[PDB]
Amino acid sequence: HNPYYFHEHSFQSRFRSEDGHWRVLERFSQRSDVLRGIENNRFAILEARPQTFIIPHHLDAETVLLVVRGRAAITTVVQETKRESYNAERGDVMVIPAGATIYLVNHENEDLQIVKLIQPINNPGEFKDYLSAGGEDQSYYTVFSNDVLEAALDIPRDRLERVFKQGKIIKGRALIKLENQTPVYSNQYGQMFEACPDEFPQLQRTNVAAAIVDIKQGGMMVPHFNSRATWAVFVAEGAGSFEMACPHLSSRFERVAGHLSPGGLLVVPAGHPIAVMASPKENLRLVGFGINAQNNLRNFLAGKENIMNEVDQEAKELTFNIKGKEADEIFKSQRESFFTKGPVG
Amino acid sequence: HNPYYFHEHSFQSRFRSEDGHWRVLERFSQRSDVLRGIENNRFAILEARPQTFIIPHHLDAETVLLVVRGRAAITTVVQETKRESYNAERGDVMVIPAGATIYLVNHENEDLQIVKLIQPINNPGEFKDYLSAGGEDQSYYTVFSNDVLEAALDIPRDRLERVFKQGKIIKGRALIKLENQTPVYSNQYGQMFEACPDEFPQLQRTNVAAAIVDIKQGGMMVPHFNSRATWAVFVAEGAGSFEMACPHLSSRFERVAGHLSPGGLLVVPAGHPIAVMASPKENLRLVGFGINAQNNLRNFLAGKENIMNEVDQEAKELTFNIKGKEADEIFKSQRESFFTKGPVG
Amino acid sequence: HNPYYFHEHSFQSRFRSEDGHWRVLERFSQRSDVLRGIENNRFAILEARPQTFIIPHHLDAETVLLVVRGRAAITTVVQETKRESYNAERGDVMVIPAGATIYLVNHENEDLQIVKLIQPINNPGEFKDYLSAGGEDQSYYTVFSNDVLEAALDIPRDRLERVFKQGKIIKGRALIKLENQTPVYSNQYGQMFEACPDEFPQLQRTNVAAAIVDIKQGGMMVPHFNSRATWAVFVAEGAGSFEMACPHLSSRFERVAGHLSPGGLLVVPAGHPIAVMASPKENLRLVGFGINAQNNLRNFLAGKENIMNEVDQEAKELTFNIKGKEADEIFKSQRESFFTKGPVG
Ligand SMILES: [Cu+2]
Ligand SMILES: [Cu+2]
Ligand SMILES: [Cu+2]
Repeated sequence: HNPYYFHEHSFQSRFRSEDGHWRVLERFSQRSDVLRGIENNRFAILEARPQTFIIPHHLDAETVLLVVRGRAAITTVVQETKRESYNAERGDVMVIPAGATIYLVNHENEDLQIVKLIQPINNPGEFKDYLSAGGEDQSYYTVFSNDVLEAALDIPRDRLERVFKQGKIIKGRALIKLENQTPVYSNQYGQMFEACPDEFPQLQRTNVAAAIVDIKQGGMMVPHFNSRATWAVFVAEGAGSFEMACPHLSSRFERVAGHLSPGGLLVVPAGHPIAVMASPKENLRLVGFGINAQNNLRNFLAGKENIMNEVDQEAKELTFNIKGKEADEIFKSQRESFFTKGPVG
Repeated sequence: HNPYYFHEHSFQSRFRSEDGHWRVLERFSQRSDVLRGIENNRFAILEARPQTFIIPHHLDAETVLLVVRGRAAITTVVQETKRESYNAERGDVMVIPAGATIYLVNHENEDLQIVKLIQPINNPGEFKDYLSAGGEDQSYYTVFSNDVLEAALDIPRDRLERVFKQGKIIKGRALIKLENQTPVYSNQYGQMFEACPDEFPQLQRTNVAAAIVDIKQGGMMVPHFNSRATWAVFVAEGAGSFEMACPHLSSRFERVAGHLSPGGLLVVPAGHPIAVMASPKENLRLVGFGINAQNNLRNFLAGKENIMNEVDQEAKELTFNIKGKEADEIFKSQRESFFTKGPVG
Repeated sequence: HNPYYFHEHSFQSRFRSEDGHWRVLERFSQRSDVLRGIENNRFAILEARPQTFIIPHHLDAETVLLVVRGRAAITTVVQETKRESYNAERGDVMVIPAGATIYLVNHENEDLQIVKLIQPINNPGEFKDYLSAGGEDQSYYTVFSNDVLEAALDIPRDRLERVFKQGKIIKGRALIKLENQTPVYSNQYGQMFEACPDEFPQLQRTNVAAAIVDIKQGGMMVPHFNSRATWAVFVAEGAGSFEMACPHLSSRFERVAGHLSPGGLLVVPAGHPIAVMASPKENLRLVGFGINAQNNLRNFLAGKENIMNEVDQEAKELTFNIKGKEADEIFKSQRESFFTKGPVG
């Protein structure tokens, strides 16, 4: 009865090794139908234990990187050929071209969490991992004929047999630091940082936008919706809950309700009205990428600055049960904007 | 034997209330196959009796508005938040973003017809209607928990129970006035007004172009076709008929023939040669939107200015049965261009 | 066991007449699945014997023309109406809009080969041919009512019965000359000419890029891959062979191997590592169009200038079995770049 929320476990696992876990959430078209326009997107995550390394690789796919926890040092290379390497702490955003080869090192004493947004460039809603070391079958040097390897590298074939044979995580104007930006919505009850294509050319490729939201203890992000963007948001830390009105689940809306437990992913389509509560005990951080966000507007149904306030009184009078001015009693009554103090029970 | 034409009745109805009728034509992939590249488009219409109001709402979808009959006053709002309201008479074009909330009033003593072109932003070829009042299930305030409503609006929950509870049509650089523009084709036998993306940034989003065609009594729009654009055209007023050559219905063309009765919709794919007759009795107005029109050329097979005239004689000589000059006897013989006097019988 | 390669015969034939052969390769979704993101593309070819003519026509589809063998004179017209005609020798590239009408003449004493890349504008991965002469069913004048023809052209209907009745190949800032451009990769062992969207606005439409590759006798194009572009490449002249590592054929790579015999087509998806050998006896020319190439990078796994060289030593040390410097022994050892001397046996 609730399609839009995926659990920790619903992640299709990729690796599961001591040094790290790299796993991708299944596409949006197994399970549901109502998610289609985002199907060429895949949400994935990465974990790498302290003192870890990740092999040089690439994807036939576009990646949007957002680091959740810890720290790592990133490197991207392409081809005349150029090198770019960066410092990644919590709340960093990177836009990694398809075919662009990248490695990384987690040199740090606690874990490293990284959330990727991957758009397959080849087969729609299907991507993969092109890798330098592993398997009898797993290297893009290792698998090739020794005659063509030996020819190509200009070195003796038995000597090749000792280097490129002898998975990905082992022991050890591109980036923009997201959390180091200016919150579009802050107040007291929570803060939201956002990087969008309209301000950031590097995003215009991947089509998407990147964000990080915090809602304080017992806070709330008021009912509202996204113009165009379809957001996929992951639960970084904490717990909470949400209500979203769904027409598909015949324009009658049924309420979609649920709790956000750590390591979950919620999908919030364009124009979907949503309100979010950050729970009695702890705070809640959501971290995640919107699909299709360009000139995407967020419109609020409550709070001081919202859409109602900007409508003529007559509209309000005919629409609801309220008067020419007495409308303002109702919609200016939330003294805060965006986030405010939420429900109980 | 004729896919491209839909009747009045083939419209999937939405409302059917005294004050108004809002209905959407089914997509193009029930029935046929040959219409695919336009499937993410949906043609819809709106009728609102005199002294009528339409609720604030939005769609997860892009809308291209063209008013057919009568008059109405339009309003759009989004979110810092801004208001835009406009005057709409016959032949007005508006481009309404997804998620952008809009209301309208028909204050006028005759009916109001409005034709919408809707592109689903969420689920391809599937859109919907996000609404403020109706149902036990039908409001995006009404359905939400009173605890989150009460929290969010900062007002007592029983007091909420008397306002947001107590369908859409009830009793009561965005727009450009299309009919007030300059006809690309006029002569005597008919006049055609067109607004295209290449001249109009607001269209570049929605990808489409907007047009209104009049063909006089017994007039004709000569055989021709659209470069790229796939046109969906509705029959505003009058009656008439058409011939269009279809290869799908194996490059052998079969003739597609039919009559345009009021309230119909014809689809004319890119490169589809078409000729149109405005009938013995009355005139014919077509009103409608082209899909995929950018730098879209219209090429004419007859009439003074047309494509043949600009080809070398040798081509014409080898191609048809005609001579080096005697080709010009054949293709300059229509003394008019575009529209001319049509057939009989 | 090898999807990516199509034979001469796998071409869906269109015409087969003495004066010419026009045939289109079937789409990429009969046979395989792994080719999807290119399905709206169709590769086609054209052959026209000496002293031949091709009718004025158009497609509901975008064409990218590359001439292989011989010579022909090209003409394009659209609509106010304009004419453009050009000289085409071996290695010429043209970008032909949908709906744009075109004819051609092979006036020359040997054959004429032309490779087209066609993107359906109407029905995805489905295009067609709009033609002036043939059939009882085959003309877009011939099929139309005489009443509407006679009306439209302003000439007597029996007189129409003697001109437009009395297939396509019969007896007889748009173009850029590709082979007359500057090779991006040359050395001795082979030369590669390329025209891309990023340098050529006319390509930005069709989305694609155009190329011609020569690999000398016993030459090789070293293992490498394309960032974004999915290349479809045809075998102009000669023979040869290739190895490409495929993950789909579960990130374990299996080697895809084969021989390129004349008149074949190979598909090389984005990020697919490939090495190519030009065979013991003759040389090898590949001719063809990349899909989705914008800012598409080609990255090399061997050869003096390649991606490894630009990575830090520590990466190389952890990755492979090699030392801080002794890495450079391995990857700078190919004294050439791009093409070099290949295997034997
Ligand atoms: Cu929904
Ligand atoms: Cu057709
Ligand atoms: Cu593959």
